[PDB]
Amino acid sequence: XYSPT
Amino acid sequence: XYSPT
Amino acid sequence: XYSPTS
Repeated sequence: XYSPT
Repeated sequence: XYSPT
Repeated sequence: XYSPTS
């Protein structure tokens, strides 16, 4: 994996 | 990822 | 790859 931006 | 069976 | 430059 969980890695948004 | 690695989830067999 | 993953190079999120800013």
